[PDB]
Amino acid sequence: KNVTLGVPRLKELINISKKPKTPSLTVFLLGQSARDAERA
Amino acid sequence: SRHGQKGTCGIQYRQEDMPFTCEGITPDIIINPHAIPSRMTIGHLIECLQGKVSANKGEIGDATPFNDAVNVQKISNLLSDYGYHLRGNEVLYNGFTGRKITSQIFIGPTYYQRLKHMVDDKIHSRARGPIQILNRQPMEGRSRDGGLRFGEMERDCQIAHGAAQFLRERLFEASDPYQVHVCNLCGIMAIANTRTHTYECRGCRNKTQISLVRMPYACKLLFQELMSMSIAPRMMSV
Amino acid sequence: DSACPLRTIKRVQFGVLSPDELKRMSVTEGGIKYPETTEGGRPKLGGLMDPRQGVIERTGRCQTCAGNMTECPGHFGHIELAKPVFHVGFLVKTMKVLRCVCFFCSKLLVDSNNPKIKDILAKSKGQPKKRLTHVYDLCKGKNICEGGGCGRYQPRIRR
Amino acid sequence: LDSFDEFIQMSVQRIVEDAPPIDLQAPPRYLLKFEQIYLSKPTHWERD
Amino acid sequence: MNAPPAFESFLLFEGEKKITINKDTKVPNACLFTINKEDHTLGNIIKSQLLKDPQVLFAGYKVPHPLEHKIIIRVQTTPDYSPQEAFTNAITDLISELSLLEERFRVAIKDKQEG
Amino acid sequence: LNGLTDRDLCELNECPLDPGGYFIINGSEKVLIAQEKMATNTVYVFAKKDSKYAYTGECRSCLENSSRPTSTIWVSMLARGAIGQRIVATLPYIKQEVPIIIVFRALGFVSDRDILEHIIYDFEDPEMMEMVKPSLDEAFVIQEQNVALNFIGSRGAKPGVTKEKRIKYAKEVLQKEMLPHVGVSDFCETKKAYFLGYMVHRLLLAALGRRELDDRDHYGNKRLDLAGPLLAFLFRGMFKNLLKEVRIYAQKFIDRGKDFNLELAIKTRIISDGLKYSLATGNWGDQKKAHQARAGVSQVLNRLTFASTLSHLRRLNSPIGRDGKLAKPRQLHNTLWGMVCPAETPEGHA
Amino acid sequence: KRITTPYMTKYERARVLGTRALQIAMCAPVMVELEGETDPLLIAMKELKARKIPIIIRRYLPDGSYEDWGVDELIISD
Amino acid sequence: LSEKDVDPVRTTSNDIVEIFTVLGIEAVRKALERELYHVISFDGSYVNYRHLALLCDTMTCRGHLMAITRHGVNRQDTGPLMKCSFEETVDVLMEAAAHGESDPMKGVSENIMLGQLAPAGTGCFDLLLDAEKCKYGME
Amino acid sequence: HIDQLKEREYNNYSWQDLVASGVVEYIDTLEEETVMLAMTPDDLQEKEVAYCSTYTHCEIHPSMILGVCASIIPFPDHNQSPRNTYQSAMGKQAMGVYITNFHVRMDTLAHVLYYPQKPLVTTRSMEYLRFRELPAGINSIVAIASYTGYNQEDSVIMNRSAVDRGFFRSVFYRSYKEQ
Amino acid sequence: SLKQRLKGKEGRVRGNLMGKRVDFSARTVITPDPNLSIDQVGVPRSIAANMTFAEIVTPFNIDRLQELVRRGNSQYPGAKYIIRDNGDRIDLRFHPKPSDLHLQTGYKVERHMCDGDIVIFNRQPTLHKMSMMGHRVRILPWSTFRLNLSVTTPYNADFDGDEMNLHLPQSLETRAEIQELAMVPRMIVTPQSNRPVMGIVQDTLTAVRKFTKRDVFLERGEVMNLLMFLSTWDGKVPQPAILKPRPLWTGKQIFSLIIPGHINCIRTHSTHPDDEDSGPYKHISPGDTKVVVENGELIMGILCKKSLGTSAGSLVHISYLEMGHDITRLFYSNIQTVINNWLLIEGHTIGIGDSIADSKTYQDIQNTIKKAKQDVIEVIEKAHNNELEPTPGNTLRQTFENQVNRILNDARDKTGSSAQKSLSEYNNFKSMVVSGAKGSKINISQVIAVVGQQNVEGKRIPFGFKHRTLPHFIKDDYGPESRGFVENSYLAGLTPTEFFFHAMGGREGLIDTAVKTAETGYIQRRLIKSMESVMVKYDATVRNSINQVVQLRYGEDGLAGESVEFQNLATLKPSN
DNA sequence: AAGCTTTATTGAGGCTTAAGCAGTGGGTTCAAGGTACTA
DNA sequence: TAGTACCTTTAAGCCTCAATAAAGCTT
RNA sequence: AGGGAACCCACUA
Ligand SMILES: [Mg+2]
Ligand SMILES: [Zn+2]
Ligand SMILES: [Zn+2]
Ligand SMILES: [Zn+2]
Repeated sequence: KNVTLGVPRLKELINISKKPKTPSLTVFLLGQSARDAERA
Repeated sequence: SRHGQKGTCGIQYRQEDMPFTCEGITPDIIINPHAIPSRMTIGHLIECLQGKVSANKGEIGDATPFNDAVNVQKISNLLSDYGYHLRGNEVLYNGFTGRKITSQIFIGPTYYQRLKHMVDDKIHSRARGPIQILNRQPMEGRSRDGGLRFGEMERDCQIAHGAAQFLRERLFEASDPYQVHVCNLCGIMAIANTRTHTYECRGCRNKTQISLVRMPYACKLLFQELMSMSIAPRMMSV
Repeated sequence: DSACPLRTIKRVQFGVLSPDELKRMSVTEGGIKYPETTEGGRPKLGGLMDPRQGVIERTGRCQTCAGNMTECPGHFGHIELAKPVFHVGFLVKTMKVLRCVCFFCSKLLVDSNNPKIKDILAKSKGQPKKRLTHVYDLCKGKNICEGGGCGRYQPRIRR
Repeated sequence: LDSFDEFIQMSVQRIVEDAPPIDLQAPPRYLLKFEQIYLSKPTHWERD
Repeated sequence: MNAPPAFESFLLFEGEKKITINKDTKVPNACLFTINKEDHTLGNIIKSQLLKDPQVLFAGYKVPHPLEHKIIIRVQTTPDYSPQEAFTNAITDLISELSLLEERFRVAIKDKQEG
Repeated sequence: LNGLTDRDLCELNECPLDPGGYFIINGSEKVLIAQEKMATNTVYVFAKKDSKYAYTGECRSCLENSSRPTSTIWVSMLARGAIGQRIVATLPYIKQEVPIIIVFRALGFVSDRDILEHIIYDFEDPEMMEMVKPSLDEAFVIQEQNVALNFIGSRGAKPGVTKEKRIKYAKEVLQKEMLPHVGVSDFCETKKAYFLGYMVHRLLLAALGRRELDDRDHYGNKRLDLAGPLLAFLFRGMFKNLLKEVRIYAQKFIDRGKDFNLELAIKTRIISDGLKYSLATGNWGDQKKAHQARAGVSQVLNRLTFASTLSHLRRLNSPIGRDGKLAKPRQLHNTLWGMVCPAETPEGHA
Repeated sequence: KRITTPYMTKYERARVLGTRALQIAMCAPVMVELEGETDPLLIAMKELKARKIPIIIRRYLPDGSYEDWGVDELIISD
Repeated sequence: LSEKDVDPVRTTSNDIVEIFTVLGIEAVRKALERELYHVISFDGSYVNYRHLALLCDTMTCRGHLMAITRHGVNRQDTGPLMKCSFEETVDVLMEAAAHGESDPMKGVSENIMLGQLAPAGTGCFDLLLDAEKCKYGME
Repeated sequence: HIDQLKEREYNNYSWQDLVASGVVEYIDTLEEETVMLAMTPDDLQEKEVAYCSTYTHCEIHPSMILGVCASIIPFPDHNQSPRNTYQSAMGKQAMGVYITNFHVRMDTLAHVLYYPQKPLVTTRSMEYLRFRELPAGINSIVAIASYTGYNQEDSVIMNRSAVDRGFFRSVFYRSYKEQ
Repeated sequence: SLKQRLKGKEGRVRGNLMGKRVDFSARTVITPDPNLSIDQVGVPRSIAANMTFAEIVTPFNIDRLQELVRRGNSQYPGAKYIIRDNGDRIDLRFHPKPSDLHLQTGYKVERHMCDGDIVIFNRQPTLHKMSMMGHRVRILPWSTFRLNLSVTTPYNADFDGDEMNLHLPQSLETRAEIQELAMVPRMIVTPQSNRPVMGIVQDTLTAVRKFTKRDVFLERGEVMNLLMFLSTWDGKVPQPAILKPRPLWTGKQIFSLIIPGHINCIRTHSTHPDDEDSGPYKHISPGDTKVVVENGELIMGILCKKSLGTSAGSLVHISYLEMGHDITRLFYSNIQTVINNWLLIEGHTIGIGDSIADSKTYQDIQNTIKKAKQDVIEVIEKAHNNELEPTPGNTLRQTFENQVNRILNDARDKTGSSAQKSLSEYNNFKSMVVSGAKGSKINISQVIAVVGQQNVEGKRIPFGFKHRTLPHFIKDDYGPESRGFVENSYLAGLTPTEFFFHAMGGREGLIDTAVKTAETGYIQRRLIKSMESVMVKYDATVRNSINQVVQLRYGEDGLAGESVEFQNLATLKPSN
């Protein structure tokens, strides 16, 4: 994952950008689908 | 030096205050050790070593960039051939007390340049002097006895300090203090004949409800440039 | 020294300068009429370097007030324009009003008693600019005066 | 030096020669064509 | 532009006082000798000759600022002795040592010049 | 001072170590800083990013001796976001795009085999055929040279309502203003078509991945304007103004039915103070276009050290804006090896 | 009834010291027994430590109301 | 978040507007704090939490996302003199003149403009002379 | 070629006769992209594992990649590269003798050093920058020491006695004009 | 036009109302002065004889101001104007008639700026509120402003040509509020990160690491000379740590005299082993690497940037929190004076000998570089012969570049650590690194072992030619030499290709500096204008200018950021 | 019936506004040539 | 007739068009 | 006891 940091990310934070450069999620998986890679 | 190692002269000591070697060689210039590690100007140290070798040998050293005929070990062996430490250190003595310095000091001939940035070309102070014709603020630059710009970031820092009165004298009293008279009714700047004490406001046709207002001259200029745009910035002192 | 009471500003009220107010507060009573600034060695009355508008020379005095170049704040002249023209900073506001009022009877296109108008003066009572925005959004889709009032078709103002 | 020598030895003449001759009429014609240039040495003219 | 003249290293201006004693009350039997227009040359010899004195409990000098020409010598003695007396004795011993050094140097010059 | 010995230079109170290379303009020593630019007459294919064009092959074309304003032609491909991907052209003095096969029909070749012979040199790779088919598809309605020329002329700067006026205007645009380095005379439409097909072919290759894209900052793609080209660019405009004022003077003196004095007709101060102004101020143009022109072309020769003088006389300039926040023109490119010092550069906005 | 802090804030200390120093420099009666003192700032500081500055601080609450605290009523930090 | 076997509790985003439209204004305040903290502390540096909290509370004070721009700052209920000191000076003053806006002089930039004592630190109170305490001072 | 270039005045053999010999040639940047360069003729002798046996050109000397102001840096390959950049910036601000006819010139600003010295440690490229003839600086005995704390944070302690003897003394020229 | 007059940073509002040129300001070059206190600025006599403070005439100062008027504007400790009550200014530069030199109570004398005058002293860019602090004027001979060395960290200043601005407060009120709000000792600890902004720096830091080592023994005269520079010293010479055979004091005793009050602090030196605190010698440290200050006495431990620097919980921080700004100001000054005068005995250099390793270390470095280059050739041969399988998430190019960059970074790290192990305790590079004064371990590695890989926009050196980085390599060469891995140290010097690749890498930092200064300043200005009127009110709420509640309590706890500290919750982590 | 017609959402195009701080110094040009007319 | 005074760079927002679609009016 | 403006360029940290 190549998320933006530094001063560009701070500018994208304080200027409320509807199109940030690298939008992303951090999806967390419930229960047994997170224990093993096959159900993930 | 020729290695990006710039720096102002911090103090000048006489020859008897300078540290000295056993043969009485005081350095012309003492630079800080801390200028070297973060900058990694190792060519500066190699030039000092090579210059010691050159001054003792009588040659002019070769410091052409990509040369296998010159490395630090060859320069060191040449230097140790002249009765010096091979790494260019020497035992210096304290100039004040005469005692040997516990560390041995890297000393040697290095080419320094005097830069055109002198302090007598840069020292500037103002107390009160010429002011600009338009905004009546102090002039621009040291060549015309001008003031220094107490800019926006300085204003912001003085806000963060909470120093409201210092901010007020910087941005009002030490730049352009000014007095206007305002009509208490319309808020436009009145007409004030100070010698005959005749204050009036054309448009409201009053002559008694006029108030003196201390505002910066540049603010009066801003308001008169706003009135040229058909804005009425009515300063309501009520 | 001035005899006026020294007191600060608690409020700066903004507004547009009325032409009546410009004519009433001016020191150039006839208006600025001549483009030249000096009639020989004299500054021309009604010219651009009007002597009643401030202090010309560094060592002279003003004519409206008696103060020198330091004490004189400068006083406003005026040009009475032959034909009314647009203030360029106020163009967009003139167009916003023009699509909100009738081109012929100068009535508001929507009612002053309209329930939409009633609750947008409710929700934008202290905010004039947002009130204009809401009235403009109500009047943007219209094309004809409703009425009391006329029923003439209304144009599209294009700048 | 070489770029200026090229300009002052080749390019000025090429600019002068690659220009449309001017024709004037309206009535008789008037044709002006420009031929070789001459650059003198740098001279200064006094007030006399 | 702001260069001090080269003679304020060593010349007392009118009204400047060469040496002042200040009996500091922080510790018993101590003085602060503030010597004007002097440097490490006298401060160091006076300090070391004071350190040879067994009745001197403290002896140190300082230059408060090298851009000023002023020596502060602090001497503390045993209570049966005074810092002023210690300072005078140190200067007398330095003068006698330098006199002996000068005479022996003249003798050695005269011996080597002849052979 | 040309060809003088050291003794002769010292007789004239000149320094024998002085290198020259500057101008004395009103007693000020003025040095012409070399300006870099894209090379002319070379086809560069780039990827315009976040645009309607997927690829763009430009060719800044200059006559190489006459030096008119360099007329760039673009030959672009549209992005996918239509039943195919489509090649268009951006001709000079034609404010709208033209699809490329209409330009090829306007140049004289009407058949599709002739046009694809000018574009695709081997017919045995059909992958390149698949990309030219949409361009042939939207030029289906245009099958004749005058019809294509009308298509060109109906999108020009001022399309005259006469059809033959549009035809003549289009012929003039495609002869004198499209690819003039190929040729501007008559009977040059085959060479212009071959070069335009070469531009299309390069665009197809770059879009096929078969050729890598061109680098803006490759330094073989750049040229440097030294004192010669800069002064010639000035002198073209000032000699044009000299001939303009001669024609104005002589026109005013033949409408009166008289004769003019030609030695008195020449306004000798047009070249003189024009060159003097541009070298003294550094604005590279006319006095009335100071904001339009570029500044810093002529600088006062720095005389603080011999090394600063020598450095100032060998200085180059990328005229890209100093407030530009893109790092790539300021990068030390690989192709600067041995041509440009990797260490010597200013600190700050430049 | 006074809800503001019983301690004197640093801004209050700075402005009370400045105002009192200017008053002393304009020959106001000193409230404390100055002992060879000349600089009005040191006299104002000595008055502040002695809790003798004759100044009331009027602290404005954001709702518009105010609280009048005498300098002698506030706890002196520095 | 709606997917089966996806945690609807911990799943987040770095898109601030997406969190605001999906989850709300307090959620985007916490997310804004987290994102600014990540930017600041990735370098290894540390900023005290109250400064981040004040910035995030300022950005999310009025129920929507107030950008730190002329499109969030100059659209507040602050005075025309405060807005014109930031950006769009002539446009702000035109809009204030046309709508008759009244600047109550309660900010810092407003009083800095007019040379007055800013209600800021030292200037946020008045000092009164105590006549009863003045009776103990000798001339 | 070398023995015949050693006698450029006795022989009238020069660089152009070396170009005309087909021995050196000028290679621009587009042609440089099709050449195979040896850095040194060391690269041309056969190795036990050969990198390239198809060299078409050789560098004359690899230190010709530097310009005028970076050719005065001694040992620039031992320096961190921003420091070479800073010296290229600051060699232009160095005070020396900027030209030999400075007594004739009425320059608005002029800075002449009293006693410029040529460097004791030189590059071979400064024979062509004429830095040996118009040098800008003095060879200073420089100790790298922490002495009394006045050289901290990029400062310099100088010898006052040396400065009294003319060390880095210079003369400033200002010219004024009136019509 | 009028709009152009009112807009922009140069217009009326931003350029003449928010900020403006001011009177009573000075600017010159700054040079160091270790002999000044942290709240003093050394001012040239010409600046002070030109800048005037209007002193109101009282009966207290009738005679002093009369003498100042009598001296006039020519003599420096003199005056420039007399301002009467009616407001006219008697110019004292015309040496006027002696009826004018009369001074009444209520007159203002514009005396020259003298010693002890309060000034605001400022360096641009003014980023935070410690970039603009208050200083006491001290008049010194030459033409520069002179600063203490601990003070250069909040100003972000050095002495390679920096110029700073000096504003003189003109009123007693503003002089008082600069004195009570903005002086340097009050600005020691920042609310931004609840740590000091200013710490012991450079020479004093290197020499306080050298001074507080276990084997530093000072004789009687050396101790007395060092005690001469202790301003807070009570005049009692401490009992020496060793009395026989000869009386010797350690450096820890003299630093215990420097340490103020009864500070209680525990730190660790930079070179503290990770397995020592669990070992048998937890409180009897073999390397003197655990610092314990107990009752204001340095019991044990070598001081460094971790103890005397700008970190949170450090010795200067604990001193501030427990003792106040004045005691901590004296602490800073005493450290600098005593340590700087001991450095005259000890000395500190750096030479070409400190950058040189032994031949065993050179052989180890060359072996590591050779084996890493062979690993890169093996990875290249695997990628050529199709053996290279991609890691999940990446294609063959990011995995090949990742493998090659991992091999080369492991090379640089391993051989840098091999270089650093060779450094003796006499090494001066190591002296400045392990004290935290200047430089890091990557600097030692680059100087001694290997410079490493040059990177342009994150990747290796790009193929700027047709599939070559330079025309000295063959096409499609992906090896370490071809793509910018510098194989030599700065001591050994770089090959011409390595020199060019290193210049390509070093150009990136220059470009990044320029563009980040362009953009970050706009970000900072927008941050200021969005919150400039937000403040803590007297009901302790945090409101903006509209009186809209931003926070009901500041920071949600109601505390200020300066006084808070990193602490540990005891009951959170342990099991039931 | 299934056609006809009207007021609220979308997508692209056009306009506007912004782009670090503080310092030095120099250099140039503004303000310029035809004219229409007299003692 | 000669001569002097006067004539004339890009990046993000907001706003405003053309284009649609349920839904009521009119077969 | 103090009669310039505007722009451009170079530079300083
Ligand atoms: Mg600096
Ligand atoms: Zn009125
Ligand atoms: Zn007036
Ligand atoms: Zn109507």
